[PDB]
Parts: sequence; structure tokens; C-alpha cells
Amino acid sequence: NMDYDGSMIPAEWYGWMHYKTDLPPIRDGCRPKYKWIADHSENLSGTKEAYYPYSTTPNKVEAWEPK
Amino acid sequence: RGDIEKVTHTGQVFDKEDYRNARFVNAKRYVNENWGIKLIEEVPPKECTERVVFCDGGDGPLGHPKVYINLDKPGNHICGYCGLRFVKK
Amino acid sequence: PEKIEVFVDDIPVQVVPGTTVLQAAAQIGVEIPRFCYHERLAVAGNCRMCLVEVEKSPKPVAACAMPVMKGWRIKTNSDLTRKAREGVMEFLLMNHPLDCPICDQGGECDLQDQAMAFGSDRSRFTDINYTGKRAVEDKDIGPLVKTIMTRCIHCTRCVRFASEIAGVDDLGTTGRGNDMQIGTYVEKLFLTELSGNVIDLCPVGALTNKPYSFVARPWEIRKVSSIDVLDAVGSNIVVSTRTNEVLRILPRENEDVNEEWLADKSRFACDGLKRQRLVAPMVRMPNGELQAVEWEGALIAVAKAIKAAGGQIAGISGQLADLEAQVALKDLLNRLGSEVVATEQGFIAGGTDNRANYLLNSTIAGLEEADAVLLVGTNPRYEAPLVNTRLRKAYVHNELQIASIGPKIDLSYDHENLGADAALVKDVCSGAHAFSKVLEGAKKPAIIIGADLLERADGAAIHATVAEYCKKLKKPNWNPFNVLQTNAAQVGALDVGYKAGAQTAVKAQPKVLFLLNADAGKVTREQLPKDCFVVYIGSHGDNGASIADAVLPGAAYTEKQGIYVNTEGRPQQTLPGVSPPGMAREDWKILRALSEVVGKPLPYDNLDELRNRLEDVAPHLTRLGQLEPAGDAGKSIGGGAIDIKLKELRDYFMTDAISRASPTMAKCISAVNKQQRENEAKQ
Amino acid sequence: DKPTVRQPDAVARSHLSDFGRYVAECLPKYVQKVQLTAGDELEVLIAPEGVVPVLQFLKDHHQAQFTNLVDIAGVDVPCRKNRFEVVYNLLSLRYNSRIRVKTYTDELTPLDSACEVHKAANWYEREIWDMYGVFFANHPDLRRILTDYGFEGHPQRRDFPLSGYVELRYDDEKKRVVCEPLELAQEFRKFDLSAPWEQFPNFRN
Amino acid sequence: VPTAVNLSPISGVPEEHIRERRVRIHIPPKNAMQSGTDNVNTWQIEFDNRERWENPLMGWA
Amino acid sequence: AVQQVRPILSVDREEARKRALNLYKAWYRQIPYIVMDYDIPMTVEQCRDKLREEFVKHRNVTDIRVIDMLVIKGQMELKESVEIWKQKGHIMRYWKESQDPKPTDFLSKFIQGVN
Ligand code: SF4
Ligand code: SF4
Ligand code: FES
Ligand SMILES: [Zn+2]
Repeated sequence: NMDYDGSMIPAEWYGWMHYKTDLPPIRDGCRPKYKWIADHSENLSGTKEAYYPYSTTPNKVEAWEPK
Repeated sequence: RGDIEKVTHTGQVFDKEDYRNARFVNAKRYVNENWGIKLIEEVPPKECTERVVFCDGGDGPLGHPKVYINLDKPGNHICGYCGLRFVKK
Repeated sequence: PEKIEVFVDDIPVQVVPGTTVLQAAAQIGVEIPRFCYHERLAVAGNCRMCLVEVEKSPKPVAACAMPVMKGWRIKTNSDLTRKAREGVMEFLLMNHPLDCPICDQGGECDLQDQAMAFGSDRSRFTDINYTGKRAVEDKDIGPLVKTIMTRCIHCTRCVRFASEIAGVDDLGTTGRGNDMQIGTYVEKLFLTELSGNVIDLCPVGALTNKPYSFVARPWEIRKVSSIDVLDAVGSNIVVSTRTNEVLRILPRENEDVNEEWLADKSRFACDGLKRQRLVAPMVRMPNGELQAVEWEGALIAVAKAIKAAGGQIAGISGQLADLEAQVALKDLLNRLGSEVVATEQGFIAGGTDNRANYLLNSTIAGLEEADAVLLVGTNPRYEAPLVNTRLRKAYVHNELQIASIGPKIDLSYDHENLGADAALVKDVCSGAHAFSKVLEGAKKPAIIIGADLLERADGAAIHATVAEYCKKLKKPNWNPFNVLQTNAAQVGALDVGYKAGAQTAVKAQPKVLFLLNADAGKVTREQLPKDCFVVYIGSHGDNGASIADAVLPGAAYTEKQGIYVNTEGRPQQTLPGVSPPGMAREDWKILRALSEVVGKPLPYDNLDELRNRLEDVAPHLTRLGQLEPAGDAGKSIGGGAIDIKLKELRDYFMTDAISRASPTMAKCISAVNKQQRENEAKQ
Repeated sequence: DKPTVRQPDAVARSHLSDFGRYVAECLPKYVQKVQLTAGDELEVLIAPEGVVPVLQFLKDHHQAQFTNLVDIAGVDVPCRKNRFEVVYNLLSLRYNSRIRVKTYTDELTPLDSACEVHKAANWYEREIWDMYGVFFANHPDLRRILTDYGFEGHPQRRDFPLSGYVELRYDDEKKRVVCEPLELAQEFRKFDLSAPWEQFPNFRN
Repeated sequence: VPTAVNLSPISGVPEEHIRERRVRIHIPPKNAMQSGTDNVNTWQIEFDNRERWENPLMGWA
Repeated sequence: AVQQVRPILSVDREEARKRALNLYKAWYRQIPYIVMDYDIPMTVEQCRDKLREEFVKHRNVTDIRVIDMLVIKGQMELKESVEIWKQKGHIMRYWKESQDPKPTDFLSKFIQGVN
């Protein structure tokens, strides 16, 4: 209560709520369901569990390592 | 927290002496749990009879461009787009 | 002789009668499309793209190999020419795989650009749905190449390059018709010091750089002109830099030096700038360990060791050092009262004053016009491979006959070995041997001497003997004396005034010693006294840096701007395409800062003032890309057998420290030894 | 027919050809070369000293009533001896047409202002003052119009870099918006999109 | 007027880039993997490459 | 060599020198109205010293068209300072009050960074 926002709607009901499709996901047999599809998450900004970026490539110049 | 010391699928992790782990005291590190390598070697290879086979991603127009793989060489032949493996007995 | 008139695109032009349609077209400016015509290879008619319509002819002619006659009107922009080009390359593109996003040649592929210009807009190939296009298996040609034979268009450039320039005939054309595959019949490795150029010569990119595997894209690449320093040819290259990282080394066309050709060691050593680098200044603390310190503390430690030396100071120049660091090192040693400097590769005594004793006096572009050459203990296939390409071109075209002195070597062409004794080196200079009569009867003779015989003392007299024979072989605008060096710093150091003896600094017995990019391993700690202080200035950690009491990190040849002088004497300057990593800086800046910390500063604070100081040294080092003709070169022969250091490919791969640091050369050596051990297991 | 290829207008080509020869006959001193480009547009390349009368002629002749001056465009070509070129685009409502009058200007050579003829140029040449840096003599008000008040240099000159030379931030020990040397967080990745094979054989002559 | 005209104070360039940068006039190198010479057909001015670095946040140049 | 060009507001060097001295006089009169109005932390004498330094770094030019272009640009800055037409952030840009100075000796430049 008093914490509702627009990010609580999952991916299957998002097109039904935004009038993209007239088919609810109860009878929408075309929507896939794979093993790697994660559950829906809200916007976690302003929270200790937010996103913060980083470099994905590792170090490309290696030093000596005298020993 | 184990997400700071977790390694991504590109082989990247910050060291314990690095100053760049100070950015993760207030926001958690995002590491994708679904590595593409494990989910592409979980798919078994497809046994085929013809000398050449065609791959299109398994979706038609929604997959990759259609390419032809030769199967006369023994072993597993990997499609360079989707990673599906073909084999001829 | 006379010039015949041909009307190309309704434009009259006077051409030599031996020229073809495409040469006259390139003379007036129009570029006729091609896939198999390379001007350094033999002509062929297999790609059929260059079809042009000449007047009063029933069929179009191939412009690459049809010689012109008087009165022809060639129409490049005709309707029949464009129809023929569109049909021919539609046939080229009916069986090409849809591999453009996973193809490393894409963005600079000839087939993509020749479809956007003089190509059709849509594919007429209905049969993609059923009984579709072909696919052929990949052949493990080598560890340097990545072969996807489905993308090959059968243009026969790689086979002509192997059988014409590379020398070995491992590549071939198997099969007949639509199932023809351009590859080796068995699982073999194609090995040449020139396989990287095959990636250059493949127009579609079926043959791909395997160290440059999916790394970047050609529109993204910042291209910077540089000169490779690992070989002594001084070949002009272009370096691919994107987002402050080296990607690959590609040839840049200089007709005098390299002519679109690059060695495998010069090309596939871009990984060596990434591994075993030096990023921090290191000082050997008295507990026995080399620890990384700050720049100012390392500089004052080297200054305190210099002040504790008190007159016994010597310095050794290496193989990767440029002209400017050698000038700064010699200026620092001469300002500190030390008259001894050293170079790693040795030389004869008294040959410093005249350039012709250490110069490839015949031009590398002129060596293709030689009629008979003599090799005195050198292997130019591995020591300086573009000189071997020039000798192969002169062997193919100018009917060159070549005799060699030393052990049995493969020069990628037919040659006769006279022997291994040095006394017959006198005999060719005496006139008793028949090859002396061959050299005297030749129109443009030459004698090529390796530098490792000039490292020897008594063979130095051999040098003088060859000079006497050059007084019997002098020709107008042709100097027969030739000395083929190994590293790119020896000629520059002898131009400055270095004593090229590496044992000279050991015999001087200094208290502090300067190693400037030296990794040859000629100096150890047991030769030096116990109070020595070895200072390393170079960029790569190796056996030169393993014996150093103070390690100062430098920049590589792609990270600094520096003049290098090759064997022929052409001084060329590299360009800083990528910033140095860590706390590494330019070497002459390290020497100037050391002069500031010690107390006697060098008079130059900028690079242009250092070029002015080089002008004060010698005016020919200031001008770049211009070679002045040197003068004439100016006796107990020892009984030692003549030996060559580079006799095989595995010795050629680990010549230099940058080539030592890279894992590509280790992969090549492992693949070569694996192929040899499988051959020995099968036999 | 050819549905992909654009069909031109023959009567507009004939009318602009006759009017271009008429303009080249009327002013032999200032008109340097009259050309008719593809797309049925007439370009009258003129001398710099004829910048003010020719437009006046094109304002005031009975077969040249180019009442509107829609814009003035400057093109920076550094390879030429006279660097900038200045393109006046004029619209005629009476004869329902357009003309382009092109002149060349050095970095220091003036241009006589067309504000006595067309008042819209009262700002338009100001833009050419700000973007390129050519002085317009007899201008009622010549100032920088689009750039910063403390800006140095001219932006759309090709010698000027894309990202400029300086940046602005906020500084608390001075309590002011301050000027700093330019450092991008990520540099502008230059793409090499030059064509290696020529496509148009009609433009090499 | 003399034809040798210095326009450094007019162009708005800072003086440090005037006294420090070196300008290379060159014909651009042909791509060795491509037979086309249309991009070779011009000369061009380019400026000397200074230091690039990695930003500590995310890893750009 | 020799070249015949159209002049900008002056024929010879003496008129351009007179225009530069007119700029110096007008900027001298405009400085005390700049100081009291713009809310800047610069004393009037520091402003006049900065004006002198701005003229000193352009004393070296000799060409009259370059001098007159500098006169035109200085007149534009004067017109942007008579009417206020600006803020205090742009007036202080001449002093470069935010840039920390860099050393000129080679040892400190070697220690700090490659620039
Ligand atoms: S060879 Fe050329 S056309 Fe074929 S897939 Fe590669 S980039 Fe595309
Ligand atoms: S592999 Fe490349 S170079 Fe060799 S024939 Fe095929 S397309 Fe030509
Ligand atoms: S270029 Fe003439 S047939 Fe290939
Ligand atoms: Zn696939």
C-alpha cells in the first residue's frame, strides 16, 4: 500500500494493459515460456539493491610479474 | 555479499585490493546467471543424413540469416550464428 | 619504343604496346573492377569481373590480360560492359554464404563494395528455398590463418602467391567444376614467413587473421602510419588503433622498401605489446627483491648510484631502441664524462666511420634488378624476408643465379651451396672459382654478407677481402657491396657514432650500466663486477630486465615517435598510435629527466630540438624517406666454419623480445613441432 | 516506363536556361558563370564585387523579380584559394521560381552587405559572421548571433573541431559557471566511411 | 598586402595547441585488404595523437 | 609577395594603430563600469592589468587586416560590455580563474603526466 507504481506489471500482462494486444495471457498461446526467463522486477532506483555500471572487459595489458 | 566477487561470463571480476569495489557498497553488482556457453552446450547435437544442411535460427524470418553447413568432415559442426551443432554419422 | 593511341572511354591516350586494357584504364584514371588481378602476381582470367566492350568485337574482353592494339575504342561505361559485370558477379554471388555479420573482412570486403558499385540490387536466385547453395569443409591450413572455404570465390590469388613469391607449393586447386576447393589435399600446415599477406591477398576473406579474430571492424579503425622495427627491412606499416589499443598490423605501400608485403613476425606480434609489459618503475631494494616504486624515487636512486659510480659509467643500446633514445643516452654519457657506448650486435673494428661497411648499398628496390648475387653466411628468408621476396622476384624475372656460402639452407628458390669453409670466400675474391667468373660476367652483381660474420673478429678481414672484390665489380649507379643487418637499431647507432662492440662496455667495467631496450642476453651478472648497477630503460621484461638493479619502463614502437634506420639507410619515423600503459613514458624523456635529476641537463627539452640536434649530428637523418647514395666500401682468413643463427622457422619466431612475449609465436612453434612430431610418428 | 527514376521538368529546364542566358547577357561584368544543375535549379556564380548590384538587379528587373530572399548559406571549402563560398537563395513569386547566386570570400576579404536590397539578410549574414567569420561591410548591426558571448573562434569553419575547445561547469569556490579545457568522458569515435571504389563515372571529368 | 598572413589570433585556437601540436600532411594509406584506390585520391591534414585513457567508471576511451 | 585585396576599415598601419588605441581608451573607460556592475571578484587595477596583458599578447601581429579583425572583435566585446549582454561567468573567462596552473619545467612535466 502506497508503494504501487507502473513497474509492478509483468511482461505478459504489459501488452494487455497497454492495449498492444486484445488477447489476455490466459488464452495467448503464442507467448513463449523458456527456462531462462526471469521473473519480473520493479524499478530499484533509490534503493540499496540498485544497478551500478562497470567495465565488462577484463584487463588487456598484462604487467611483468618479476617473481 | 557474493555478487561483488562473482565472475561474469566474460571472465571479469574486481580484485580485493581494487578501489572500484567501493562503488558496490550501496548498489549491488549485476551478474547474469544465464551464461550462454552452458545453455548452448546443454543442447544436444542434431544428427543429419544430407551432406549439407541449412540453419535459419529455428524461427524462420525471426532467426538468423540462412546458412549452409557442410557435414562431410567428421565431428561436430557449429553454426556460427546460433551455436547449434550438427553431425553426420 | 613507340606509343600507340587507344581511345579509352572516348579519351585518347598514348600507351606502350605491351600494356593491357586495364593498365591504360588506370593510366587515364578509371578503375576497372577486379577480383583476381594483383599487380605483383601473375595475370589470370578466372574471376571474369573485368570484362569490357571494345568496338567491332562480338564478345567482351578481359581487361586484365588482353593487350591493346592501335585504333581500339574501349568503352568502360557502356551498357554491354555493365550488363556483363552484373551477370558475372551475380554468378559470383549465387553461392556465397550469408555470412556478412560473422565475416571479419566485411566492411572492407571487395565483394560488398563491388556489389554496391557495378552490381545488381536484388538476387535472382530462386533456389534458396530448395536444393540450395553449396557448402564445403574447412581445411586446417595453419594456426595463423582461419579458413572458411565456403566464402572462397576461386580467384586463385593465394595459389599464385605461394607458387610465385612465397616459394613453397603447398596450396593448390583440388576438384573439378562447382565442387572445386582452393586448399591443400591433406591436413597440412602452410608455413612461410609470408603467410599473413595471404590474408591481404584474399579479396573476400575466406582466409582470415586468426589473432585478429572478431576483435574490431574496419570502419571503426583509426589507421596510423608507422614503420615496423622487428625486422631490419624497416617496412612501412599501418597500425589499427581503436579506443586506445593496438589491434593489427597491416602493410602500407612503399615501393622502395616493402611493396605491399609484410613478414609474419612483423604482422603477428601485435599481441606482444599486450603481454610482459613494464608499467611501473622498479628498484631492487637491498633485501634482494625488485619492488615497484615511484618515478621520482627511482630517478633519485639512479642518480645516487651515478654519483657513487664517479667516472666508471657505460651504456649499451639494444635492438628496439630508436634514434632519439640512443642520441639522448650518448649525450648523457658524454656529458657525464664517459666516452664508452655499446650496441648489442657486434661489428668489425674501424667500420664505423664509413657508412658503406654497414649499409645495404644496393637498394632493396634495386635488388630485383640484380643478375647474380652471392650470399656469404646469411639466410635472407628469415633474417630479412622482404629482401628474399626481392631476390625471388629477380630469380623469376631477371634469371638470377645465386651461390651461397655456409650450411644448407632453403631460400624458397633453387640455389647452389659452394661450401661451409671461409677460404672459398677468398677464392671467389681470387677468381679461381667459376662463380667468380659468373659474378664478373654478370651485368649487375652483388655480394650480401650477414652481420653475424662481422660479429666475428677474423671474419672482419673477410669483410675487407669482399671490399677488394667490389673494386673489381664497380658499376655505374650500382654498388655491389651489401651488408644485411638483423635489427633496426644497428645502422642508426653506427650513424650516431656508437661503438658496436657489446664486449666493449664489459671491458670498460662500469659501476652503473645502462641497458636501453637490450634483451639479447649477451651480458650477464657474472661478467660484470659485484658493485655494478644495471639500469633497464626498455619496455618489455625479459633477460635484459632480469639482471637489472633498477627497471625504468619505456614505450614500444607503437607508443612513441622515433626514427629508425634500416639496412639500406632510409631513416623513417614511427607514430604514437596508442598511449603507453601505466607509468611508462618515452625513452628520451626518461633520459632527459635523468639528466635533470643528476644535474647536467641535456640542451633539448622538445622533440623538434632533438631533431635539430640530430641535424647537428648528421643531415641525412633529418630528412625522412630520402636515401642518399653511399660511397665505395673501404687479411688473414680464419679456418672457422661459417654458421647461420637463423636456419629454421622456430629460430625465426623467437628473434626479438616482442616476438618472445606474444603467445602467437608460441602457438606457431607448438604447431610446427606438433606437425614435425606427427610426421616422424607416421614415418 | 521507369518508375524508380525521377522524371524532370522540360519546360522549367527551358525557362531557366533562357533566363540564365538572359542574366549572363545582362551583366557581363559581375556574372562569372551561369550553370543549370540537376533538379532544375539555376546557379549564377558571380564575382565578389558584384554581390550587391546583381541581387539588386534580381530584385528590380521586370523579368527578374526575386522579391523573397529565403536564406543565405555559407559553405566552407578549405582547399580553395578563396576559402568560403556564400550562396544566396532567392524566390520569385511573380514568375514562380528560384535562383542561387554563389560568390567566394576569403577569411579576411569583405562582402558588401545585401541589407540595402533584402532586409532578411540583416540577420542572415550575421549567422555567416558567427559560423564562418567573414566581415560584411556596411552592416547596420554585425554581432555574434548563435554562439556564446565569450565564445572564441567560428564553429562551422572546417578548421574548428566538432566538440569545440572548451567546456563549461559549475564551480563553488567562485560561485560561478566556469570555463575548462575540453575532456570528453568518451571520445567521438570517428568512422572511416570513405568509398574505396568509385560509383559515379560521370563526375571524374 | 603580403600574401604570407598569420591568422592564429583570429581563428580562436588556444595558444597551447598552436605551440604544441604538430600537423602531418599526408596521402592516406591504402587498405591492403582492398583493391580500391578511390580513398587514396586526396591529400589530408591530421593532428598528432595525444594521450587517451580509460575512465574509472565504465571503461570508455 | 604582393596581393591586391579589399581593406577592412583602414588603408595603412597608422589608422589601425589609431583604432587599437581607441579600443584601449574605450576599454579603460568601460572597466570601472564593468567592476561595479557585474559582481566579479576583481579589483579595477587587476582588470586594467588583464586588459594590458590582452593587448600585449596581440602586440606581435603585423598584418593590418589581422589587426583590424582584432579591432572588430574587441569592439564586439566592448559592445557586449557597454550593454550588459552577458553574465559574471563570462567576464571572468579572461582571467581563467578555474584552471589550475601547470608547471613548465621538464622534471615536473615528466612526473605529472604526458602532455
Ligand atoms: S565474403 Fe564478403 S560478401 Fe561474403 S560473407 Fe564475407 S563480407 Fe559478406
Ligand atoms: S582462398 Fe581467397 S585468395 Fe585463395 S582463391 Fe579463394 S578467394 Fe582467392
Ligand atoms: S581481373 Fe581480369 S579476369 Fe580477373
Ligand atoms: Zn544457426
